[PDB]
Amino acid sequence: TLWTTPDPSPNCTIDQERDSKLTLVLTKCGSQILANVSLLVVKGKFSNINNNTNPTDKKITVKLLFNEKGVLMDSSTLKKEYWNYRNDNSTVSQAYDNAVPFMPNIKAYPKPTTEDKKSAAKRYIVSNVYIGGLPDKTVVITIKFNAETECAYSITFEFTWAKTFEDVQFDSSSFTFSYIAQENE
Amino acid sequence: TLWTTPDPSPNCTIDQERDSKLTLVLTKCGSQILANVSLLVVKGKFSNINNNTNPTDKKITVKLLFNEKGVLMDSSTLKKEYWNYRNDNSTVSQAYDNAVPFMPNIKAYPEDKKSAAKRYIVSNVYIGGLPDKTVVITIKFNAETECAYSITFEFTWAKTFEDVQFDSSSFTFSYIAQENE
Amino acid sequence: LTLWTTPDPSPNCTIDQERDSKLTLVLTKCGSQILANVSLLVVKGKFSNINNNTNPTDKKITVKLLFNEKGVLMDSSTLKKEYWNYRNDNSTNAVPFMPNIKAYPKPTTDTSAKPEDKKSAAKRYIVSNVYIGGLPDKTVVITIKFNAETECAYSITFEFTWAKTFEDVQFDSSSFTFSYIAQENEDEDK
Repeated sequence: TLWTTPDPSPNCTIDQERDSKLTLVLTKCGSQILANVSLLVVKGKFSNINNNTNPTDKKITVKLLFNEKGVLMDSSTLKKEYWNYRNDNSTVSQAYDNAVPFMPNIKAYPKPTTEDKKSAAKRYIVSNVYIGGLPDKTVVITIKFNAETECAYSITFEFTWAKTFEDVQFDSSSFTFSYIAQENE
Repeated sequence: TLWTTPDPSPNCTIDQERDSKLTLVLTKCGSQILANVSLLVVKGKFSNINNNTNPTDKKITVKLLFNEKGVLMDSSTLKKEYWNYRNDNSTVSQAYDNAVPFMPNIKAYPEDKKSAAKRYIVSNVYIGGLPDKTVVITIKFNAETECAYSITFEFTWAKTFEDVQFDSSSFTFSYIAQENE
Repeated sequence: LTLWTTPDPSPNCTIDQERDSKLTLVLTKCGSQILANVSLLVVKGKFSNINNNTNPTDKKITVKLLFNEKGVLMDSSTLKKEYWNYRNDNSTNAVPFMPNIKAYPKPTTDTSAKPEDKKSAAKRYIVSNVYIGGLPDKTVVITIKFNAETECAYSITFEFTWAKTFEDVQFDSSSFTFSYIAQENEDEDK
């Protein structure tokens, strides 16, 4: 298991710096990865969403980008702080993370470098997640795997709302999901 | 593995006593908890939902409250009896036993101000696995007083159902654990 | 404790035409629960450019996976047998990856009329929404019924359904995760 230790330490920079708290838990079920994501926006643009005085403010992306060794790159709007393995020994204080088996699968979700035949959607997840747990504030979570340039691997969260919000913090309800990938030989 | 035996023997007090049967499965892949929930109401208020006569009949909550030992309370709207390790051990009691690594994380669950929706899961289930009969399942982790931990199933619908047995499709979810033992 | 399609598989499904379509399903077995993940791409065929302006009734596609006593896949299935197993080659127990029969029993008209239903009608269903090339514009209902088919020991039955009248669309649905409950019962019953 490799996570954003389930405490707050702002660690993620959408509009302003340390902006926000994304709690993302990855847990390695052999072949498949089981993943949980809340996102809480402390300060910044999306601490007050208003689409009367900022209509366009209808979408936030937040990006994790990884190595050959699947370590988190700066070009990620997530900070390498408080992003490690937890084993019951204070491993998360260390940060020697070289965690390639937790990585979206190349064979499943390759880089999108385009007979005429290949899968647009295989590497998308798209559902709905709810602000404050309030069913009126319908938000479209979209998850993309290994879709970004400059990286071996790349998980992309991207929330999107059509209904115009009127002085709304971006707190999102948690979201469970799975992808695959590991070491190949 | 820690479950309400996948077969039906009623265990739930909505409206009437033993009203209905809840199917819930807690499997623990390490520090994360993968869970299944279906719900069939067999006698009473929800057994023939008619909102063309009894409108307010539009919501159903079912709570499980927990101890330091991770044990179910009398204050929980599901019955104690068959709640344990799956088949083999299922009779032998879970009491003296802790069940704390199945308990939702207590640290997990515009200022230093906290999250409102961190301890929510909010989506759609379907009565009959019919698209038309849209329900909205709302879970809420560790949000009940007078208890060490809490898991809280809320099922709402906007559509006025004419003669209908609440009979929820299976829904799948995770939540962060806490696995000292 | 993992059983799949290849993450990047060769056309492994007949829907419309022979070798029609390409189903990436991954079942991983977390103890007493099967974590699952399913994409569908349709390469050639009818559902490679669905055009609901010309064929209104083309608004469903069904993929069934009928199993054995021993959890082996069946000619009857719409998923071809060649590619399957976990990432080694012989073949198969394959049962411990099988939807539990007490939860999702085979549907028999031998059912008590005292209001104690052994299961619900829908307990075995899992109904939600996937999107065709992640474009939210294109809503797709996914529908998994468990053990719902006859002439088999155990079943899995992805049905895909769309309301909206597409034009020239190639059925390529977003990945969907779900769980079902596991059969794996220790033959020895104390």
